[PDB]
Amino acid sequence: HWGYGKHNGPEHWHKDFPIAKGERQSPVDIDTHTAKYDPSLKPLSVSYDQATSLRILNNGHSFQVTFDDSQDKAVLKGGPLDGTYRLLQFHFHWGSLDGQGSEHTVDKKKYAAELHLVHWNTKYGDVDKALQQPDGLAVLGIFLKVGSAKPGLQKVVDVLDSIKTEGKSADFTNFDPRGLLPESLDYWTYPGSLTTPPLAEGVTWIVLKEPISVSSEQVLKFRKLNFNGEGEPEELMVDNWRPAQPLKNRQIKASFK
Ligand SMILES: NS(=O)(=O)CCNC(=O)/C(Cc1ccc(O)c(Br)c1)=N/O
Ligand SMILES: [Zn+2]
Repeated sequence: HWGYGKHNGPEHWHKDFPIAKGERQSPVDIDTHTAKYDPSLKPLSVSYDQATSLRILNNGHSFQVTFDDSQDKAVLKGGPLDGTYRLLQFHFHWGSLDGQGSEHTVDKKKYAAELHLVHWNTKYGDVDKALQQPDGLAVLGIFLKVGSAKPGLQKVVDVLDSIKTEGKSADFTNFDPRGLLPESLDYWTYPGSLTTPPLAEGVTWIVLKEPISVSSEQVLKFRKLNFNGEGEPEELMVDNWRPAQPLKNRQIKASFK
């Protein structure tokens, strides 16, 4: 029922999910001049060498690549995090034009798209239990700007034809998420929420300062996806982003000076 259109989009979500007006909602605008460098943040550890991708899926809101999270293969540790968080899936949010598409903004700047690598805290045993905790999830957010092509994204782009419409999936094994990361792991962090229903307030956000560059041709292939299922009126999957939400009492911390 929920979506991104005029009658079902983010301004409607609070009716089914009243937490949409909560105290720790995401995304937010990252005011880079208000964020506090925190010299005590431990270093961030992104350990993706043993990642096992499984499937790529159009879920009617984004497309996602799913991973085997039955053991500690691809994990995020350190930084603001206590313990070990396992990679479950990544997906993207993007625009109809290159000047919008990201969920987080940086000094009000929107990027063309935003990559989310979703992880769950292993002390809670499964993602469903993790979803119910205030420290259950950690999402690594990476901005995309249009310029040079990202070679490590091309295998993803090339399979999107096969998952055009909601409900379609394909095998997507041996994909290496390391190829999606920028050079620097400098980041901002704050406590927030899922940016889609059910908008659960259980996410530690880690948003990288350095965007990755992707080509116009790569983002154009995202915009050929459809929100609708096969047979229904064609509605391009574009502008699948929630806008910035109130910061409320929160502090954004920077890992860098
Ligand atoms: N933009 S985001 O904050 O990274 C969250 C993206 N949301 C999704 O993938 C969802 C909702 C969801 C349902 C069950 C879950 O266990 C998790 Br986890 C997320 N799709 O239906
Ligand atoms: Zn997301």
